[PDB]
Amino acid sequence: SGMEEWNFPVEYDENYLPPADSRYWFPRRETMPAAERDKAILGRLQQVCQYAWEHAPFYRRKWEEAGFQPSQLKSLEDFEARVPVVKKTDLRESQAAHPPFGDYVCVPNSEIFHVHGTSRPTAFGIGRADWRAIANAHARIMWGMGIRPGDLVCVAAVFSLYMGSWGALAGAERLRAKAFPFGAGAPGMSARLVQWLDTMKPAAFYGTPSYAIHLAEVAREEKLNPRNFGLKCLFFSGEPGASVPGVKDRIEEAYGAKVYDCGSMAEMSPFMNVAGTEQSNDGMLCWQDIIYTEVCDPANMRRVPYGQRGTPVYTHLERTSQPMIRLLSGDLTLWTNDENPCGRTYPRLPQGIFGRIDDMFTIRGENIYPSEIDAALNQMSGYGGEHRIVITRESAMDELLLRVEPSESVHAAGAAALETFRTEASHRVQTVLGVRAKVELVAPNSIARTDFKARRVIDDREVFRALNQQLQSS
Amino acid sequence: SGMEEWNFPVEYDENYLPPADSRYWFPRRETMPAAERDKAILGRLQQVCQYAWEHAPFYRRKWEEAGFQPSQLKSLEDFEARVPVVKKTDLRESQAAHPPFGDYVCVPNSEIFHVHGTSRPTAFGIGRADWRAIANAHARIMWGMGIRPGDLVCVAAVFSLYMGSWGALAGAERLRAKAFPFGAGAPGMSARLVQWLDTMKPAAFYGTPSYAIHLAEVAREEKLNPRNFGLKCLFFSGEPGASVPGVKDRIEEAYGAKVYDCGSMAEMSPFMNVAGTEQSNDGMLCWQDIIYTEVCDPANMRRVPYGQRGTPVYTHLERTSQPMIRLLSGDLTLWTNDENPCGRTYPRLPQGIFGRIDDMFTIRGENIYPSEIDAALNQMSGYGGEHRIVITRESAMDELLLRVEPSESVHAAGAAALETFRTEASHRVQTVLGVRAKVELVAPNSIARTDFKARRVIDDREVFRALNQQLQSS
Ligand SMILES: C[C@H](CO)C(=O)OP(=O)(O)OC[C@H]1O[C@@H](n2cnc3c(N)ncnc32)[C@H](O)[C@@H]1O
Ligand SMILES: C[C@H](CO)C(=O)OP(=O)(O)OC[C@H]1O[C@@H](n2cnc3c(N)ncnc32)[C@H](O)[C@@H]1O
Repeated sequence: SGMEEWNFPVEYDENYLPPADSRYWFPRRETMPAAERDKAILGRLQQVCQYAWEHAPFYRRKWEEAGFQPSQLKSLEDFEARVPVVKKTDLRESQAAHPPFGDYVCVPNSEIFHVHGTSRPTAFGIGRADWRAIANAHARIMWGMGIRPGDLVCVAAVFSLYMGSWGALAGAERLRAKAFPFGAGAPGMSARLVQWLDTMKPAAFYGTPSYAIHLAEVAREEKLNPRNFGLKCLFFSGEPGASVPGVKDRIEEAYGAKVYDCGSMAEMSPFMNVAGTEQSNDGMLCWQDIIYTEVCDPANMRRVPYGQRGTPVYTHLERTSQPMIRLLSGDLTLWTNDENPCGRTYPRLPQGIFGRIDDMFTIRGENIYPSEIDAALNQMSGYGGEHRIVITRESAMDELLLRVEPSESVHAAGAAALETFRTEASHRVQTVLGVRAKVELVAPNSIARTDFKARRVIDDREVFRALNQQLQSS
Repeated sequence: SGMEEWNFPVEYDENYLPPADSRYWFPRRETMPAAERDKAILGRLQQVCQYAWEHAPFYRRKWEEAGFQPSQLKSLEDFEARVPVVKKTDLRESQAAHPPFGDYVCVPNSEIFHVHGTSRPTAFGIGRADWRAIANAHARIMWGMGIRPGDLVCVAAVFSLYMGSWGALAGAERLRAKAFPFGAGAPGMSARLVQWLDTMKPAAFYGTPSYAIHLAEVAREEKLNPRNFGLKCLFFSGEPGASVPGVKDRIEEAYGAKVYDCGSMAEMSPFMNVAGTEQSNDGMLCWQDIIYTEVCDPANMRRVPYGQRGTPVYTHLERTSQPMIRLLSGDLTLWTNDENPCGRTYPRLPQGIFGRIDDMFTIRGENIYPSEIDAALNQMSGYGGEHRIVITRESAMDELLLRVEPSESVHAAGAAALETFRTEASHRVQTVLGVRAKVELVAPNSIARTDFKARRVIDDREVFRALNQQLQSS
């Protein structure tokens, strides 16, 4: 194959740095013919399934129930058809029956290096060897974004149970960058961060796309210009935004830098297994030799053709602790397999990930993802940076209820200017979605901003009714 | 000497674990005759000063101004008398004139691994080799506290600029413990943590003594018992408390576990260079072969005899990046050199560190440290867990003004029970300090608790005057 450090269990050279003039961390693995890589992925898939059969009673039980044993894996077609998908709910029941890490932990208790989790929540018991496999995978993908040794990398997401921050830090450390783990979550942190960014001038920033927006507003309140933070790029995970039309454009303009999308799931660390590159900068590439991504039809858990939408199903190829085999994300995306500008021979998610299928709501037979609303509003000059979607899942909705902020300049322009914006926002959303949208304007900067994941949907029946009645009155 | 891995620059075996039956991580370095260790410390002090002279223009300039060159270091007496102390203000001016890390960074920019700091603030540019020297030093000292490989260690302090959390995590990682970096700082974190502690049952907890108190109150609100978190110990740094009479007793009782004191300064990472051990569990030992501690008279920066009070002055023996040579802490302590129950041949701070000399205030010619008030109040059954000291530095104070919380049970007992507590608190503080104390009772749980460092002194002239006038009225 010629694939660099290709073995299971994996064991990377910690002293390797690619040549300064190379675009790729691993030229072979990253640019080899996709058919040659798929044969090796298949080979690895067999090694992993044999490993899980031996060390995980969770997989042994689940696979026996679905009529599967690792020997029946003779092709990628066998994998999608015979191997049952793992659900997040299955991980919970396993952890409840086999505490604290479940019957899929595999490694002995003595090998566990870090404890993290979700916030029923699940605990991540990550082995020392996997932490190294995560750090190496992430340094490689960060190198792909043009991040280099000696670059100051600001990691600005909460350092707690959440894998995002730890994952970007482990990659910064392995890349021999100057890791700056400022973190997030505490009051007063954002006002302090903009001063640190102004002084330190980092080459790269990590966090959520929502935090990058809130931070530019904080920089402005603090009379600092975020274009003067010396940023070459910002790379995000945790929610949609980095591949959202007007959202990506707003962040790139605010910072005078490039935005990269990355991130699958915390259970799927190394989660940068889906990530854009410096040249293939729109959307994300599926780094197949790190984690095997399948975009599947939710009705049968089989791959959809390229050019079609489905749900990502993920498999670890380089993990011995809590390995995930066909973990169902429950998210929606579109994948293609056209030539990539960076020359990496990987499938692509050209529009990133639209959102979680469960987050979608229906209004008059029309299916709507919150990211579609965020996209339409961010492409408007008068939009103030925040909104809330007010829905009900208890009864059918005839119209979409939006609470939207106008900009401070639209507000300063007076009552007619505010009304013009409100009617224009209503029309634009109606044109994009093909559904009636009622817009209530709220005062600039009244809606809560976040340094984590934005929760713009208010699914409360009482709140929905109160707003519809209030909008019907005015 | 026989001192384990004794070289400069230091380079520890990452695979070494002491035998399961050993009390000491490094038996020689930890238990050798103090006179034999002091000759080696002197030798190392020369290596460090030669290193700083060569690589730091900050030290070259400072030492030339004080009439010192490394060749004049012929004894420990020469070190205290000839070497000028470094002040935190000197570090600031150096960072302003030579941004971002100052003219004491020493290592090339390319060697910087992590960026942290204070919150003018100073930036810490820590090299890869020093991060390893910190992790090894901390695993060694944590082993001394009885913490072992495979033990679940909850690191519950903010992961941001602050060195405390990162330092305890690096030690947990190197000790091959199950590092659980939950962190702190965000709203809702404490309510979630008590559930994680109840489920996971960790062997050890790290944070501030103030956070441990607040967390037991949160565990109780959440109808959980903190004695059932399976804790064998809690180890703290960042402020006094872990060697404070009634404070140490309250935490040990609340959790049914042992409390260990550790911590010098963030500039002095590995900051566990002052730490108690499982057997010498009261106060802290000065781990002299990691960092050279001198308890000095502030009037001349020369060592005080054992049995006397002074200010800790610290020197790195195993750091190449931002090495601190005779950094003045500005804190107050007492040191002794009697036999230790663990058998470690190190000097001791039997009462830990009293506080920062600048935090001290005077009332009618009597010098008072806030930790003395905290000690007197915590030794009272009716005390509710929080208080504020209200002072003025602009004018002379005749009496001490205290805002004290009674317990919920003292409050439920009625007006006479509240009055009895208020007068008893006033008397007790008067007896301990030998000064008049005015006590104003505030409602239970009204005073802000913290997951960081407690700021109990309100030094505002308007607030002081408003309280004295209000107390004079009632
Ligand atoms: C640690 C990991 C990466 O931060 C993480 O966020 O895991 P978590 O369990 O907290 O959330 C995973 C979900 O978050 C969403 N997400 C995550 N990154 C994206 C994205 N780049 N585009 C769009 N949606 C995304 C998506 O719905 C994922 O299934
Ligand atoms: C990272 C490091 C250790 O957490 C730290 O706290 O550094 P920082 O600059 O934030 O504060 C240092 C000061 O905090 C105090 N402190 C610190 N640990 C103690 C203690 N165990 N007993 C009493 N007072 C202490 C003392 O005044 C120190 O000079």
